[PDB]
Amino acid sequence: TGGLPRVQELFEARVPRGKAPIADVTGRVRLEDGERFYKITIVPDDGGEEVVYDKISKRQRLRVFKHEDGSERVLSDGDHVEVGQQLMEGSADPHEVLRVQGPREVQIHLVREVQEVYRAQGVSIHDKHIEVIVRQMLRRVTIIDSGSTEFLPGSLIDRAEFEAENRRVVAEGGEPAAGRPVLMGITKASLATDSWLSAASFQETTRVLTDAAINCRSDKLNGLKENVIIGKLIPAGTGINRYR
Amino acid sequence: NSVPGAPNRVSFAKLREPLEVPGLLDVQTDSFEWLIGSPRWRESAAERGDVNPVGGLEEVLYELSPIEDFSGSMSLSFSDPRFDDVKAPVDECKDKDMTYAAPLFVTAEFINNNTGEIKSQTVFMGDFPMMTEKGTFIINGTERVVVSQLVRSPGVYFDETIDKSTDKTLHSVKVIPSRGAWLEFDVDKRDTVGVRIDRKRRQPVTVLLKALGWTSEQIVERFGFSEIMRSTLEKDNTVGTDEALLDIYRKLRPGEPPTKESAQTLLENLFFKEKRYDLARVGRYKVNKKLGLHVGEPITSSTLTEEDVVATIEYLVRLHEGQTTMTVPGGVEVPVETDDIDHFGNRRLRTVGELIQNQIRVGMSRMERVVRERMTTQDVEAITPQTLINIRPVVAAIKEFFGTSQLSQFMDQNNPLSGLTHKRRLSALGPGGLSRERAGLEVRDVHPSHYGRMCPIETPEGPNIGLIGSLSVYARVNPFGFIETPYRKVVDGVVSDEIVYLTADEEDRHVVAQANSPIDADGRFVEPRVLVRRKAGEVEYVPSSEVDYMDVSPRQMVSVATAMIPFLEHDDANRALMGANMQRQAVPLVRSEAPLVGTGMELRAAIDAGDVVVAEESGVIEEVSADYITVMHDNGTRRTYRMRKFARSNHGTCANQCPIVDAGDRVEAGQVIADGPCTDDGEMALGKNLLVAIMPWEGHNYEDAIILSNRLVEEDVLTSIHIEEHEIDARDTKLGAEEITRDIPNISDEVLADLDERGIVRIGAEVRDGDILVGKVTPKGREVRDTSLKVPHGESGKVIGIRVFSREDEDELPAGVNELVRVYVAQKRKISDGDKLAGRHGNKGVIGKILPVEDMPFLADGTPVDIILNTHGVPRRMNIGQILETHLGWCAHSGWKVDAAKGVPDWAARLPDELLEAQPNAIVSTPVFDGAQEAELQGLLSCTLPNRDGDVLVDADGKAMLFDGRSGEPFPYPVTVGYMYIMKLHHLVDDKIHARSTGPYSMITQQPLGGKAQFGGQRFGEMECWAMQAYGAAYTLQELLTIKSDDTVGRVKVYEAIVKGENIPEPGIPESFKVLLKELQSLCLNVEVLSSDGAAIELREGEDEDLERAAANLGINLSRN
Amino acid sequence: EFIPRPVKSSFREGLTVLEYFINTHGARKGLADTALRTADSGYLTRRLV
Amino acid sequence: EVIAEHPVLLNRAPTLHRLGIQAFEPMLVEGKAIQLHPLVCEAFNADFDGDQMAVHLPLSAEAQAEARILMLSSNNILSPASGRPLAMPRLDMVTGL
Amino acid sequence: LDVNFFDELRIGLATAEDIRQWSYGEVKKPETINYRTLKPEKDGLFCEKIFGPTRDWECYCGKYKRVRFKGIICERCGVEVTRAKVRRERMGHIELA
Amino acid sequence: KRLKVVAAFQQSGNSPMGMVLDAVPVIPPELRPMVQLDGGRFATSDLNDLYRRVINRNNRLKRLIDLGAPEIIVNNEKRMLQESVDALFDNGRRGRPVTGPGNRPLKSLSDLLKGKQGRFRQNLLGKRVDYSGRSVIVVGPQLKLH
DNA sequence: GCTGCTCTTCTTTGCCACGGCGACTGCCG
RNA sequence: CUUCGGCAGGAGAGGUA
DNA sequence: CGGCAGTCGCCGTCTACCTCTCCAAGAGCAGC
Ligand SMILES: Nc1nc2c(ncn2[C@@H]2O[C@H](COP(=O)(O)CP(=O)(O)OP(=O)(O)O)[C@@H](O)[C@H]2O)c(=O)[nH]1
Ligand SMILES: [Mg+2]
Ligand SMILES: [Mg+2]
Ligand SMILES: [Zn+2]
Repeated sequence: TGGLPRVQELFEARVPRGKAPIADVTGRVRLEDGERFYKITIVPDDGGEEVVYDKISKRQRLRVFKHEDGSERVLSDGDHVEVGQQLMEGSADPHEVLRVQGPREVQIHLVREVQEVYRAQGVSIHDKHIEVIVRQMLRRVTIIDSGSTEFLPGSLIDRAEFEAENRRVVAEGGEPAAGRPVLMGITKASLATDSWLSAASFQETTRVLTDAAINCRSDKLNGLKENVIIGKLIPAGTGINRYR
Repeated sequence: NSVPGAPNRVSFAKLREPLEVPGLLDVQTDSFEWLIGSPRWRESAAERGDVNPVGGLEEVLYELSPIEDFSGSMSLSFSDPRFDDVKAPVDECKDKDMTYAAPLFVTAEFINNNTGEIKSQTVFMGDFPMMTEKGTFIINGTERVVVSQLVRSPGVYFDETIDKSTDKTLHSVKVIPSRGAWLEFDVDKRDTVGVRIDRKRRQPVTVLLKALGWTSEQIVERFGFSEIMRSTLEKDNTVGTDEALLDIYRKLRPGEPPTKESAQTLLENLFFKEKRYDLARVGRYKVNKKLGLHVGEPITSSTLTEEDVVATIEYLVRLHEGQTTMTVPGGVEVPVETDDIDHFGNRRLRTVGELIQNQIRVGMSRMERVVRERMTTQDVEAITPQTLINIRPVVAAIKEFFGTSQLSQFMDQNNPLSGLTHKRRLSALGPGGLSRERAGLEVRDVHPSHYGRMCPIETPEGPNIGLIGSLSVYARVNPFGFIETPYRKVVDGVVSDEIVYLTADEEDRHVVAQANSPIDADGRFVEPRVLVRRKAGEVEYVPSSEVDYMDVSPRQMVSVATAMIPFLEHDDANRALMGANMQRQAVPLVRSEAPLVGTGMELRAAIDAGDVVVAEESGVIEEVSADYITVMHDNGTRRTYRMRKFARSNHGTCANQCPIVDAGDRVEAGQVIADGPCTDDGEMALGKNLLVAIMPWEGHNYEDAIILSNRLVEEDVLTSIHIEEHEIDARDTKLGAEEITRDIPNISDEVLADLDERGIVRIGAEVRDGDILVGKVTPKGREVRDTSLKVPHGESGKVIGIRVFSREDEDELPAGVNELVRVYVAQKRKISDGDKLAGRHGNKGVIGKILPVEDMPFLADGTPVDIILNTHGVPRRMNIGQILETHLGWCAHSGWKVDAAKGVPDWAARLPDELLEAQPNAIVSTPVFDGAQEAELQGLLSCTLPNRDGDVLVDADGKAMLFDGRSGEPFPYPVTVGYMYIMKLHHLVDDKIHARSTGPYSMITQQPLGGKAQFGGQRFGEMECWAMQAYGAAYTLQELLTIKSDDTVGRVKVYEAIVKGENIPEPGIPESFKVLLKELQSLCLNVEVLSSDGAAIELREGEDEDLERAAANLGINLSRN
Repeated sequence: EFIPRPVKSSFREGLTVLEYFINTHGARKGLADTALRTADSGYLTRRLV
Repeated sequence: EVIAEHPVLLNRAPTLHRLGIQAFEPMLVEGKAIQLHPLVCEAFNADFDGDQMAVHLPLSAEAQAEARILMLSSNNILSPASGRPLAMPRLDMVTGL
Repeated sequence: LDVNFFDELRIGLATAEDIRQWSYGEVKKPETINYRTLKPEKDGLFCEKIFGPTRDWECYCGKYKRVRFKGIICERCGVEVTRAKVRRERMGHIELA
Repeated sequence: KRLKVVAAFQQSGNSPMGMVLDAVPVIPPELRPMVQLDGGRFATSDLNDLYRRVINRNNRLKRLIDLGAPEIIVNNEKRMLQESVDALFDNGRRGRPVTGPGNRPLKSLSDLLKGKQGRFRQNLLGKRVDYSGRSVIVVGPQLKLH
């Protein structure tokens, strides 16, 4: 019962309730001891701006991580931080991890966090079964500037189409588009498929049908669900061209 | 005891019962007596202190009358309900399919204020259904039961919450009425007492007080001991009841005529009138005892006063400020506390009388509108009481309630226990209660206030778990609707014999001791410290100085189905729940012998159920047969009783009654005279005693399977009769009426050999599947078709009765019908593989094998066992009462005698007399919580009489040495042997097997139909598609989804290819896709199927040479010659 | 939470009446889970598929 | 002789994983109940206290070949999630051994 | 009509001309079926002239009741002599004021 | 947000004049059949009375207009016709649902496709099939694994 | 003035979970 | 070669694994 | 002008099977 909630959270990619800040730079920690605010400001090592990590009430503790020496301890004033670290205690933000550390770190985080819940109850699933889900969860990019690529700023389009359009415009042209990796849930990535038949048969039929009708969409009929619905052989197993 | 002719069943109990179990059907009959206004109810209500006895219909009539118009010159009033005699007896109503009811008459008087003429005459108001002697209604020939509803009482409910921020404790109130709008005070983030009147807005409350009339000086003098009130008063911005009133008037309804006349109207018609706000008498009594207002003085009137609107806010403010006690000018001191909406002091019971009175009230309220309207249309001096009353809405409401409703339910008639448990049942659902997904997890749990009122064990296990319960054995219902339980008063340390009935509210103020306290035979507790139940459900130890009540007995907290499980305290809760629920699915057997070891509840659960014949007066029996009994009374009057032989039940079982008296016996009032379906000599008996061996056996009892003997089939130990009814009708057709005769157009004469002259089968004939029962022909388009009653698939039996109703022969038939025939077919079903068996302790399983007698394990003398059970399912399920019952059953069957030549053994010190010596085949009784301890069982197992020879088969541990019936070598270790009580459940494999190759299809979509009644297919849902996609099987899935389901053209081709022996052709297109395309087009959407170069495919059928070159209905039908 | 009053008797000796009453709270939570919280797992399975 | 070497598909609800459907070789028995092998009760999650199962019949040649090769009950012994065996002795057989 | 030839599925808004092109006639009477003769009324929701014949190779009047008279339109009723299965693929329309 | 719609209507060849209707299609009669009850009264068909209301208020508006009634009456009639059409397409979206016998909301065209009981999730992703049966299972400790 | 056929549905009392996400809309600063 | 003639929607309640 | 935060409205809530009952009425308008 307890276990499932957390799993669902993780997969949907929602903002954790009991969140924790993640260190953004690396230098000397500055815990400006307050009452209901254990503010940590941390000025950089080389130099730069500063992160106002505040609004952390005393309803959670601090990381008892292996302190920067070899031996473990808790957090105070005068500490050395490294890019990526749970300053507080709780469940970190996958979006923040993706923005700061990178896709490899976010995949590690997600796989470990999901595996712990099932492993605590005595259930053994190979890791390769969650890699496909995590791979499906991050395949899109966000557009900041468009120029000649006719992409709506702030929209989300697939990586392959992004690279194809960028290469097409960079030839006989000079304005590559810029993108940023994004992290998706399992519902909002399911509702953003190319075919409208599968999306309409998944959820929210009226909205999907309205958008498809307005946008004049076309279905290529190259999936398992569409081939099941219309009455063809699914393109998997004994129904692929090599064996048939 | 207390029954004139009960069998002798010795008991192991150690305590004494001061109270006797009440009538188990009183909850149903007392409410109807109150509603009708019977003399019995008047007597019972006059024996107790009551101001004035008001009935159930006269109260509605008094709340209705008088009816006056806008002018005020005429009025109409009602009084004096009366009931005539019943039209027809119960048996004829069940036979001829009509309702059991009696006419209702009332007298109405018309008032002419101007002149003064008086018109009074009695008016007819419909037929009112009447309750039979067993608490059931007969509607259109079917037995029905109206269950009780668990609802939340009207009143005030102060609640407290929590926060997700600042963490300040917010409070609120809620004046929930019975018919009206809801008020809703509350505090918030800052000090802002608001009032979301009628579910909307958020105005301050000072506006309300001012508007009402409380002048600033008074409001600030009284409501000025907390900074909350004075700070809300400051920022009010409202000054002048005019301004206030108008502010709220405008607020309620935006953009409206702001006339002050209609403003004062609204205000005094919202919470102060007399036809739009109706706090009942329970809600008024509950409001005038929470705040402390006018106590004692009659509960006349039913509208919210302003004193209690002020008191609500005073109580709220006090609560918020922490002060845990207050007293309003005029009252008593009342604790300032919060409320529990699940407490049994806040939930009441809507019994059958209230449930039907609500519908009568609705009908009368509907008819009042027509009555009032008719006064402005007719002319004075021509207005008559028989011209203003329309009695159609009332009868419509009554008929709509008694049929097609969620609380009047089809009765359960598997056995007497199921019928007796269908009533005494409390339902949390219905029109005004919870839902099956809205209900959360706090209302489907056990509360500490359920003790002695609702049983914590008996409940469904599906999606209805926690929403349905059963009344306890000793409980009764208040006049207001609250459940009561009896307690025995202990004063000054001595336990008296005065019994006091207490509700939860009164119970949570005292300390209640336990029934198993060590009384010193004079009322004095042996031990100073005793165990008690305190207010919050906590259990603590107190000295015997402040104890003031004591439980009347153990088993007080269990229901009637749970109180029939021996060794209940040794079973876990889930197994006991399953056993209690499974006892009501047992089928009535042909013999029904009584249990060897049982509880004391099987005698009184059969008399109150009503399935046995009970003598009404003392006398001497004159003559006895298998159809009737005649008893001659002491004054010379004679009374004869008739018996029901082979009558069909609601669920298809057989109900039989057999006399158990001789031709010279003397009977007394209350003695059982005839038996019933599951009754043996007056006691409930649902199973048989079988010899049990507990051991694994060659894998035939793997995973809850059971091995059975062949003697149980040879001697018809587990056999049951099952009856079925079939009906047909002859209706008028445009091309000519239909008729019943043996003139079936051109058909062989070897199939019309059992039909008599009129064209119906003959009694005593054996019928198979596909045989003519009633021959009928209908004019087609001497137009003679053939539509006859044939026996459905899989059925077979012996025709046992026929009933014919014909229009001509003065019969109240329907409209357009000329003849109705009903045929009854009976069968005798034996036990076989796949049938379900169970015990009383949660055991259940399916017959895996039936073994010959000569290859079953047998004892040293050659006695084979009857049933083998596995030992791997006992310890992990925590139901060890079955082994204790097995040991005690062996001890009771064999007989015993404890050797007491030198004194009495230490283990038998507490055993009563007449339990030191028993004879073979004895019957004993182990009560539910006071029974045989393990020490006495261990002692009795070692003093057991031998068999016909001088041998002892079962040693002191309850184990016997067995031989093997296939090889002959003895088993190397002893095995546990004994006697157990096994029941046959109504889940038989003859009613579960189904198969289909081709049959009828649906009309919109061309998929096979669903169900077993018609040849229907099995749904291949979404998850099976996922499994077949994960396997990789792409041709099997395609064939399953197109050819077998929707490809209308490929079905016949596949059939012909299979029949002629050729290859299976390619599939085509399904029909559901085309239906979807048509619907999408009909939603103004332009959907089209394209090709490799545009050119939308038409998708239009195709000219086919679909000529039938086989002529043999693929399946949609059958076959005739 | 945990009730500070334990049950000292086993199912071989037999529980008392209050001991048996305070033990029926744990059987409702465990039969009301099978019927109510299987939706939370079958909706997740459908979304995952 | 018409039911010889013609596989059938057996299924129990709910079908939680791939081994909720398996193919068997039918034999004719007396009675109205289906007999099921003890060792396949772990994949199906079946016990003998009132359970029921559904039966389906492949028709074409490709369907028969798929049922006989891909979905046969004697070819699926290991779990497709971890590789641990599923058709192995349990309960009574473990006690005997 | 082979399903293997399907290439795409397009959706979009439909205008009044498309709606009037799909239709075969306009309904103008709210009546559905006569309760006495059990036959659909004229120019109703179940009309034979616009939706199709109710019986195979039959007309509303009775002049044509044989297969060889298919295709032609009756001179009095105006219904088409064809299959009765054409009643689940013909549409109508309502002309709003 | 606004360009997400304007560009959609600009790129393609469609016109924005598809949201205002001038004619309404009618589904084939075989997809909305009427069923006889005990050889007596009809059991209604939900879809067949919404069309009835539409036709009724359309012929009323047409006659009022053809005779030349004042503006207020024709405006009220047009409002009522619009509400009836909206109830036909999606019943309960705005205002109170159109009820039938026994206070039961009627079933609209848009309810034939959505939900667990809609067409998509009940008749296209899972079906009923022929050559299928069902019975109770027991244990045979004599068979082989196949 | 008969009874079968036919047509039609708005004041007046009824009305009765919980989390997540996004538009929006008066509203204060 | 066999002329006409002959069917299957919703709502509610209770159960089994 | 310019943020802005509460609020409300719409989306979703496991699979397969068995038994039973009930399904508008009132008022006006004919053709004799
Ligand atoms: N999808 C659903 N399946 C159910 C439901 N109720 C019962 N079942 C099925 O019945 C099965 C219950 O079997 P058990 O409680 O005996 C589990 P197990 O045998 O391993 O434990 P023991 O009783 O101790 O032997 C459960 O696994 C389901 O397959 C339900 O509400 N929904
Ligand atoms: Mg099991
Ligand atoms: Mg089971
Ligand atoms: Zn014609």
